[PDB]
Amino acid sequence: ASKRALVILAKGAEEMQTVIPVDVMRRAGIKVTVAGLAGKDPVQCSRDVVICPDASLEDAKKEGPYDVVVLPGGNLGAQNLSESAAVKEILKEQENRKGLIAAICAGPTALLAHEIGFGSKVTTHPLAKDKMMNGGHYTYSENRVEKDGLILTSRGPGTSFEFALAIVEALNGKEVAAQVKAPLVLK
Amino acid sequence: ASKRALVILAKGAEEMQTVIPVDVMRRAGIKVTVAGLAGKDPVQCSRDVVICPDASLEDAKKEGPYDVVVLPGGNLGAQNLSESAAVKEILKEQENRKGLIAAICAGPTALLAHEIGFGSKVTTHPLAKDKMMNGGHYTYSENRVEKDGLILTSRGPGTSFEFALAIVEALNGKEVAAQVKAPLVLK
Repeated sequence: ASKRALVILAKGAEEMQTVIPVDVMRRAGIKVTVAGLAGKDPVQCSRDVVICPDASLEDAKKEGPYDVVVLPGGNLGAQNLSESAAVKEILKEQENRKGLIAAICAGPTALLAHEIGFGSKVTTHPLAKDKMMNGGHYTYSENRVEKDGLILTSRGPGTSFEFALAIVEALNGKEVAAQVKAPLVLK
Repeated sequence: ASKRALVILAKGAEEMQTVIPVDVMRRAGIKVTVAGLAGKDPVQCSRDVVICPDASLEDAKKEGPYDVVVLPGGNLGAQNLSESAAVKEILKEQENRKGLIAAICAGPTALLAHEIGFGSKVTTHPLAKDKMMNGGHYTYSENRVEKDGLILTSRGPGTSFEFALAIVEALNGKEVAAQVKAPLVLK
């Protein structure tokens, strides 16, 4: 049995924070679905890379549940995630079933918007801290990857490999994470 | 005047090595064209991320020359680059005009195939060393990024940020590279 990941891809997502986790998770033998928030259509990311999702979010949800739901960053992508009732329902359901949620950079601010994981330690991009911390519902961390049980967060493009490998470790264990890491040529 | 980059995107390319350089170069204010080897159509990368190119290679070439030509890795992507007469012509012309060529992971093996940059120090992914070194036409390096004048090479997914920032430094200078680097949250 392989583990399954849902990566929710919205217009304005940080493309590095979409592709690095998708690719590293696939290297780990996780079955990853790249789901488009807005539909099946191609998604224009924050730096204009255009990615074709595997499925619409509507369709991907019918094929769940997933062992992890992953929220990339990029401020505009994160805002689109935050404004989506469909994302609210997916995240609520994932929390309710005690499944992992992982978010990077501005992505964790969608957790705030949807009232997910309050009382957790979290990190974000430094520039997203004040937004995430509005109301004091989370405790902030400067660790490059933070994991407080089922809420896994990270900071930026440059922490994306660490973020992805932390997801791999959570789902498939330390040994698999180490095996996937070596061929990447990380320092 | 802004600097211009051509990123040549073939089926089986390493998607992290496509997106990280495109995104970081765009952050640096470089005008980047993602050109599809095979045409305008979407490209299925090595770990099944599907990227829509900006233009066909045929069309992108008419809009050159470029300050850098970038070759992502992924073994199958690199082989498709290596087998393309169009890539041969672009790389020959770039070399002839004394323009920068940058290649990562298995990407430098396309330089071998097209007889580009012989006599240079180069690096590759460790697993691509023997292929690159067939005939002893280059001198090998284990540096994470190697730059021998106009031939800039790098090793793997985990060296892609360093690779991209080395391209930025070469085109736009150290100050711009440092400014682009800080918001990435690199260690």
